[PDB]
Amino acid sequence: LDDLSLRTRLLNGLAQQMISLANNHRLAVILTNQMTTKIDRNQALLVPALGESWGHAATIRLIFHWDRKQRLATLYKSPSQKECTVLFQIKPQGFRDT
DNA sequence: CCCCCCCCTATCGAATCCGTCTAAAGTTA
Repeated sequence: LDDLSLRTRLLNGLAQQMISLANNHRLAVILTNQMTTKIDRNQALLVPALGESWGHAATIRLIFHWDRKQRLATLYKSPSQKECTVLFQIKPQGFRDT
């Protein structure tokens, strides 16, 4: 997909349609994104992909990342609660605590 | 003429010596 403007238009239309559908049909919507590397000077940071304008589309945004052998859940953007950090784990039973 | 975005890579390079112990066996008028 070489044309960035076309991708931006498609993503904006998709976000509008998804929020309209979620509000109209009383639905909870979850989307999954991928990280990417942003380089400034000589250090690199992991940021969500798909540009910057995509950040306004999601009502709530969460970020998972590694710290030693621990998994952390961070509430990045939300209009109802405050930023927090949560430790979670993956077990044979599934998504769990600790 | 109009309005918005992308991405990690790759190993290197040796130094520095110390600290002594344990005696035994008589001979030939």
